[PDB]
Amino acid sequence: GYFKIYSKHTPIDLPQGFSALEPLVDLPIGINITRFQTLLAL
Amino acid sequence: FNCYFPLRSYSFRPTYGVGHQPYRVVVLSFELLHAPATVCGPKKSTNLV
Ligand SMILES: *[C@@H]1O[C@H](CO)[C@@H](O)[C@H](O)[C@H]1NC(C)=O
Repeated sequence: GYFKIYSKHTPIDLPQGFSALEPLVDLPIGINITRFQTLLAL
Repeated sequence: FNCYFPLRSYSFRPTYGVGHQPYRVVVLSFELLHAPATVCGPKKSTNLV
């Protein structure tokens, strides 16, 4: 019943190295989920 | 012929008696579902030692 988003921002294919991701938001939504899509800024 | 408007106005006046004067009514209904139940109620606190 919770939707969790973790994130990390970095300066620089995907490179080498290690970096952990910190929690950003927990949302009390509780909706069934099956599929997703992205957006662009044309 | 046996046909009238179902809605008629209040027509309130100050002279009306206690039983006829307007009264505002608010109904609060609580619904608990399969959700994390956001609205809970205030929690107190005390000074720390
Ligand atoms: C998501 O899951 C719930 C509970 O298992 C179910 O009632 C619902 O139908 C599901 N969503 C879809 C689109 O089938």
